[PDB]
Amino acid sequence: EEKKRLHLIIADAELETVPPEILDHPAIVNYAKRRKKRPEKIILDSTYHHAALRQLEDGERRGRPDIVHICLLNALDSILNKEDRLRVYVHTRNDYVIYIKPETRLPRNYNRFIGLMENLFEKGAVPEDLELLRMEKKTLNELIEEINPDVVFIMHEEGELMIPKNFGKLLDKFKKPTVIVGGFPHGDFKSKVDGVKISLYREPLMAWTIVNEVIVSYEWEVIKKF
Amino acid sequence: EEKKRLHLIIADAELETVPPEILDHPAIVNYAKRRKKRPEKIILDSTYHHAALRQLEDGERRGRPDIVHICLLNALDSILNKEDRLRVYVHTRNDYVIYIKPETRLPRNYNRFIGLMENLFEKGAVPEDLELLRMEKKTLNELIEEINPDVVFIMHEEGELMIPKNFGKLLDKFKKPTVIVGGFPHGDFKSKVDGVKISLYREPLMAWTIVNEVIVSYEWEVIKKF
Ligand SMILES: CSC[C@H]1O[C@@H](n2cnc3c(N)ncnc32)[C@H](O)[C@@H]1O
Ligand SMILES: CSC[C@H]1O[C@@H](n2cnc3c(N)ncnc32)[C@H](O)[C@@H]1O
Ligand SMILES: [Cl-]
Ligand SMILES: [Cl-]
Repeated sequence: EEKKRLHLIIADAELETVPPEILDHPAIVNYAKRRKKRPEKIILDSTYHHAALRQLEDGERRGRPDIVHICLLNALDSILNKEDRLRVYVHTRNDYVIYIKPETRLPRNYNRFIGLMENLFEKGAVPEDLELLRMEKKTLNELIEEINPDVVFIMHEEGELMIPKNFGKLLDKFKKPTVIVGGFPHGDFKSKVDGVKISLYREPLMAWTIVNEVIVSYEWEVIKKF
Repeated sequence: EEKKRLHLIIADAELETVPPEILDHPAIVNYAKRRKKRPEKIILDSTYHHAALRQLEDGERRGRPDIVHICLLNALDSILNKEDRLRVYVHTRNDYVIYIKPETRLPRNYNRFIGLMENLFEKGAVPEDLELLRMEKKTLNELIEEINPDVVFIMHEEGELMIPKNFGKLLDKFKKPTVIVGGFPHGDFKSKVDGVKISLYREPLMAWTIVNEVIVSYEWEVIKKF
């Protein structure tokens, strides 16, 4: 566990249960009944709940757990992941963190992933024994303190521009590099922490594209048989 | 349109409406009513319809349109895609092909993607004018004939092993390389066509991982500013 590994954090992620402010908003009471589930237990999904986000703070960019799903499928199925060179974390917009054991097999299917997140939020850890997924209250800085990396990079379209190849080379110079990607569809980080801002392209990309650029460029430096 | 572009085909994809053999299987009649939609119009989804696949031919690996969703999000949001160096196609297990205009913005959300596929299957082309998506009856060989590539690679765990970096270099030697990835969760291709079998790793990976390895390795050779 002192070999070189990438520590990847999907941060300020739009992954949360229905906000308390809107639990009795019409579109929420009817979704909830239709699914025969208590509205507070349900994961906010902007696709279904769009008419209830209008007056919510930051409503336009909330309830996007699809971003997390696709980022996690990309990361957990990576060659980098199978070679024991990745640790991945989710930090949510409400300052909770989800820890993920490397061997975790996320549902490929979005609605099963949703099901699984509802369980994780309810019980704090899934499954009961393994705690392959484990959630707790935590800020981004508190998480970074635990990881105790030797460098922190923050992926930002407006940071120092790098060729992805070259960013992979750069990450391979550290022992315990941490890379942070926003889990939100647009705008800026909410959680300002210390680190180097890196752009991989001079237009905005989606989080999972960035996850891929970083993971694949790092594989080719760090996996010795490559 | 005679610059170097990758032509990527997700093939024998498990993307189809409910099979005629099971349209009046219980789990299908009740799903269908619950959604107030005619069962033949609905996309087969093994997550919901698992009890109806038991006796279907190949039932175990059918109704996996999530694989296509995640492969297409990876491909269409790629840097390679934004640089006009990618054309992507879906070939389904029933010998239909979906053509995709580069500028297409797939729903990030799985259930909207499903919605969109139901429309595409019904009308043959979406939206009415743009035909950003367009479907028609076609075998894999018929599709390859149209593309008229100068080389065809078939991604196979048991093919000639290559370092992804090196496979990118290889693809960059051709004008119009075609790469084929299976859109099925396990097993072999159904559609045997002529081409070079390439493994990128000596264990089985998921289609979207392979899509990423290929697309990212090609970007770094073919985009000159990289
Ligand atoms: C708002 S898009 C989601 C996240 O993707 C990352 N991102 C988006 N575009 C780029 C880019 N061009 N370079 C680097 N990171 C990016 C950032 O970490 C952002 O929070
Ligand atoms: C059955 S997994 C889906 C598809 O992924 C591709 N694939 C899976 N594992 C590998 C691998 N190790 N190397 C190359 N292609 C692979 C093949 O094209 C397959 O049809
Ligand atoms: Cl090492
Ligand atoms: Cl060119």
